[PDB]
Amino acid sequence: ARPCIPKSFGYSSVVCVCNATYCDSFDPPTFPALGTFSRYESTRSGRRMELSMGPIQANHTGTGLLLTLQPEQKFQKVKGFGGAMTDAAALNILALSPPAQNLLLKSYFSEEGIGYNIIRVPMASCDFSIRTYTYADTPDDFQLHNFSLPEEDTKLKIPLIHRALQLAQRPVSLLASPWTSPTWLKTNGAVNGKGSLKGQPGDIYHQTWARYFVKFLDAYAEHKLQFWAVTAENEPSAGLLSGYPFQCLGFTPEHQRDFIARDLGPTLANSTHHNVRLLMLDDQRLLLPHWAKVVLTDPEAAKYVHGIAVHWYLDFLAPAKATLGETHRLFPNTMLFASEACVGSKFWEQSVRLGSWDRGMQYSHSIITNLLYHVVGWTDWNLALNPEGGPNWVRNFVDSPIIVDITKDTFYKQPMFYHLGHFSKFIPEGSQRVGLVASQKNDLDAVALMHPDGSAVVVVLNRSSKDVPLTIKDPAVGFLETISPGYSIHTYLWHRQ
Amino acid sequence: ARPCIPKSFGYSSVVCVCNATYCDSFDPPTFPALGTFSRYESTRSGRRMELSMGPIQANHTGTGLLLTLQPEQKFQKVKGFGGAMTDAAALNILALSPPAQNLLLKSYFSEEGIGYNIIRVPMASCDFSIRTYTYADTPDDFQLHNFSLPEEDTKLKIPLIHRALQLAQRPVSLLASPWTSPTWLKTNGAVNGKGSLKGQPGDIYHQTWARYFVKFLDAYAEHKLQFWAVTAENEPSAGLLSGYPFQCLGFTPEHQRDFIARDLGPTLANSTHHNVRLLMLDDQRLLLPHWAKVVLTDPEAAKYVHGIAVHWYLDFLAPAKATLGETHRLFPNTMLFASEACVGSKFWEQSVRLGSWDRGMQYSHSIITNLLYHVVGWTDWNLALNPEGGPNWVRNFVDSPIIVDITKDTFYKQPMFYHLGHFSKFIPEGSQRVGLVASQKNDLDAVALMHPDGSAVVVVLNRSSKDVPLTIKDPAVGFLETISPGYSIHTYLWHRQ
Ligand SMILES: [C][C]1[C]C([C])=C2[C]([C][C][C][C]C3=[C]N([C][C]4[C]([O])[C]([O])[C]([O])[C]5O[C]45)N=N3)C3=C([C])[C]=C([C])N3[B](F)(F)N12
Ligand SMILES: *[C@@H]1O[C@H](CO)[C@@H](O[C@@H]2O[C@H](CO)[C@@H](O)[C@H](O)[C@H]2NC(C)=O)[C@H](O)[C@H]1NC(C)=O
Ligand SMILES: *[C@@H]1O[C@H](CO)[C@@H](O[C@@H]2O[C@H](CO)[C@@H](O)[C@H](O)[C@H]2NC(C)=O)[C@H](O)[C@H]1NC(C)=O
Ligand SMILES: *[C@@H]1[C@H](O)[C@@H](O)[C@H](O)[C@@H](CO)[C@H]1NC(=O)CCCC
Ligand SMILES: *[C@@H]1[C@H](O)[C@@H](O)[C@H](O)[C@@H](CO)[C@H]1NC(=O)CCCC
Ligand SMILES: *[C@@H]1O[C@H](CO)[C@@H](O)[C@H](O)[C@H]1NC(C)=O
Ligand SMILES: *[C@@H]1O[C@H](CO)[C@@H](O)[C@H](O)[C@H]1NC(C)=O
Repeated sequence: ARPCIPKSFGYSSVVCVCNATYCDSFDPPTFPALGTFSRYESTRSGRRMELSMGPIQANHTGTGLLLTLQPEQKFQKVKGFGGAMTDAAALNILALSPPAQNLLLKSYFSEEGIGYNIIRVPMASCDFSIRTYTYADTPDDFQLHNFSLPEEDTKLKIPLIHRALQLAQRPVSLLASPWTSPTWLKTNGAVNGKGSLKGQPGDIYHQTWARYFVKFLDAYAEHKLQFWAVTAENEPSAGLLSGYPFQCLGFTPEHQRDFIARDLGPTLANSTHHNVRLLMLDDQRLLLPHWAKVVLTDPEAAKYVHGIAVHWYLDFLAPAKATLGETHRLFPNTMLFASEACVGSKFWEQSVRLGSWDRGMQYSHSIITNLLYHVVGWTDWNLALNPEGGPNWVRNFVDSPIIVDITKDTFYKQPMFYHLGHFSKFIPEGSQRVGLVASQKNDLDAVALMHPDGSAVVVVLNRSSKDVPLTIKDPAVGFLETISPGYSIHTYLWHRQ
Repeated sequence: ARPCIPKSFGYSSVVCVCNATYCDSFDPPTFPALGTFSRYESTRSGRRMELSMGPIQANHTGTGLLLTLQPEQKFQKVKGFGGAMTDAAALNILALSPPAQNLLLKSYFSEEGIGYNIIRVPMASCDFSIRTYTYADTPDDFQLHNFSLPEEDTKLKIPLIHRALQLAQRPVSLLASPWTSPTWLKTNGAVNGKGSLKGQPGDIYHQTWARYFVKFLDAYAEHKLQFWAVTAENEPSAGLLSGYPFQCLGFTPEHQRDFIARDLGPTLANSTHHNVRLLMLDDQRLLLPHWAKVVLTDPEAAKYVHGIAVHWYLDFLAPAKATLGETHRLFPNTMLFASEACVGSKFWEQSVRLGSWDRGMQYSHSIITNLLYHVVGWTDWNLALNPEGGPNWVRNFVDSPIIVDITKDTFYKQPMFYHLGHFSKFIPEGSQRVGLVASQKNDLDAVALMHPDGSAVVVVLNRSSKDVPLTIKDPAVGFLETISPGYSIHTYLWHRQ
């Protein structure tokens, strides 16, 4: 292993400094002997996913908090964890020297990093781009004869995706989402602002737009990349808003329902890409459960929809139970998947806060809340940004788990990187959430899952200043006696046989 | 009566221009015989609370939407409507020549204007102040011997409140709310940031803070002003947030519960001000019903709490039914009151948009939703701001129904002014919300109330671009045939006998 090189920028915790010749890394994965548990610990005080091991005790006495595993209480199976290969992310990564590029990609995708198995790929330009382009900017090209991938795909995004997949030992799933259509398909004739597809579902505008999805998948397939899933549109509610500042395409839930039923569903189903999954919504969870009811109560739409994609924006969240919980209850066979998460700032906070433990705790709290309300996966936004939180053509700067300083050939791994890692590294695809009950009221956030091989994983987050003595009971093996320190996150792993 | 002098600033509608010698005004109220209705109309196209009359007829000629009054279905009684006399509002008003000041105060408080009967008064400084002060900044003065009102109170706020009350045809209710305590009572020793009262409820810090409320009410009573109500703290959740940029004081719901039970309740009850009502929360409705459950399930706190004050800023995240509706169901004898609203505070909102019809529709849509979910009153924020949305010492610039241009001795009455007026002018204190049944699904927002004298008032908001043919039925009078134009608000009034 190689430890964190810590640096303070004057906030609550440190970043880990990486360059062309040095980055913090794990030893290859090891399983703890039966009768023992593994612990990975990160702290505000500066510990970064440090490994320790302890015994599983046969007996326990005391008045202390007990968390009891309920392994027969089975919930959702996990698809995975990752982030977005935006134009901004790819530009920042490829501005580093080649050896630094490889250490950044290994940090995310290697078993000696945090084992990401999802990459979200924008279909052409978004706000995290340095220009507005689509794949078909020739006006009224209904046959899409002038459809092509620009350099942002062929020189930045595609080569980094190939390199990520080569570094990963876990199979990686690609997810594609469009922000805007060509402007000649839109009522307002602009990439941004209030505007939807022209005409009505079933018509030439809607069929052309569905064919654009197939052309995108064809072009990526020519580059030997296959997609797990596409979303119907990034944030369809955005294109309903007057003055929306960047790339968008407005759909009401009724418009999305009818576009899926008449155009996108049939076009994908009749293509060579029929095995690609379709996710609906791809938007703020405040729109649930109404959006799900409108789309999935229509059997002609529902038969094409594999899942519901939700967004997380720290500053503006609807309650999980009324949104995620009620949607699962109405549509239990339609998976919920978190397709975009990032920390934006208030008028009083900077876009990037180097070493913010608070922003780390917000990611991990969010991930736990999502896993407790049926969500099968979690996708960060930009894989990397510069210290301004860019580039971004509308200056919609936000934070990222990895901040690249091109002038120093350096990148900084934020607390958010490690908070995400406590899940992504230790919860492989096919893991199933199981029950975990507290003996008493407590300030901790915790979630338990079982790996495909039947082994246990528990993540415990302490967002309080106080150390909390804790016992985890697993009826199969016994008691894990531990302490959750104030401002810490732990992952516990143990064999059950 | 004097009509609106319209001026466009390139937004969706016009402002009404007022100066030292001219402001748009109403004639005294004059209401017609049984069988006649009054209609006040405002439109994006530029009509401003224009009066027309027509017949309520025995025969029904409409074949569209019917709204039927159900006067036997009775809900909440109304406390009233108004806005906040902040330092910023008082500075802006007093920058006008005295004749212009009088036309502005008459616009809000006179029967020649929109009949405000509520003024919210900050207890010392907030963001809408040009400096940081409290009433007791001399440290370790636990008996508050050095408590005093500065010129902001004695020169600006108090004289303007006297003049408002002189001009009002209705009794005006004053509501007080503190942002911060003296910093020597706080854990962080700062006017802002993450910080609460030192120590624990019942101790010297908490007793001093409760005594500060009595000292404030004593000081205003010496100036012959008496309060209807106080809130336990403005936005108590703000003082729980690291780096909160302006005046705040953090309380968890448990801290608010124990402060009310041990200190504020008993201190107010043992004073000459025992008749002043105490409102809890004074914060976003997303905190309901949880905050209400924590405070009101403790009888020692609940016996001092008259009501729950709500702010509008996270309404889009929190459906009324899940927050206001559920709180009413759990605590049906504890009134809900809307104590703060404004547009221009979100990062996607330009601070001031002179003539914004959208911002007008936001006010009226909020007031209707509130009234349909048991809310008894609705209080705007700053009564007046400058064209930048200030002054504000942290540059938290926002919009206001009246914008003062002091360099031209001019003020502008925004669509928000008229949207608020469609309620404030025509729903006096003690009005009762009654049933209004829609015959079919429609795009209108509507609410019916009955005046203390038994006469009817119905407000109809059309946020759609399409004219809606409408019939209103009063079982005791007959059928009102009308049209709700696209982007209009109407108030209908009629005698029932
Ligand atoms: C750069 C930043 C980043 C960003 C996301 C924005 C935006 C977009 C802000 C969206 C605000 C918002 C409001 N809502 C709730 C709202 C909901 O109440 C509706 O019923 C739904 O149909 C729809 O979901 C929308 N969701 N998001 C923006 C608008 C709309 C205008 C401006 C100027 N900007 B901006 F400031 F430029 N800007
Ligand atoms: C890249 O980072 C590494 C680790 O911080 C730097 O290596 C350290 O350099 C200092 C000063 O030369 C030595 O005292 C340390 O012993 C080195 N540590 C290790 C573990 O090798 C390296 O210098 C950095 N590269 C650049 C170009 O700045
Ligand atoms: C205050 O506003 C009023 C109304 O807009 C202005 O009055 C107008 O003045 C012009 C000449 O300057 C007259 O021809 C109009 O007939 C006036 N209208 C009315 C209804 O009287 C007035 O000038 C403004 N005051 C200042 C100083 O500009
Ligand atoms: C998600 C958007 O799709 C992406 O384009 C933005 O860069 C990012 C930050 O603004 C995300 N936005 C949101 O989640 C919405 C913000 C709340 C209004
Ligand atoms: C209400 C506050 O009490 C007042 O001080 C602010 O000026 C006003 C506008 O910012 C309101 N607060 C907020 O908007 C808080 C942010 C919403 C969660
Ligand atoms: C479309 O593509 C064809 C074939 O490459 C090319 O000849 C034509 O000029 C293009 N038209 C444009 C870019 O307008
Ligand atoms: C506070 O008031 C007392 C009299 O009650 C006075 O003696 C003292 O000097 C005052 N302190 C300040 C700083 O004004």
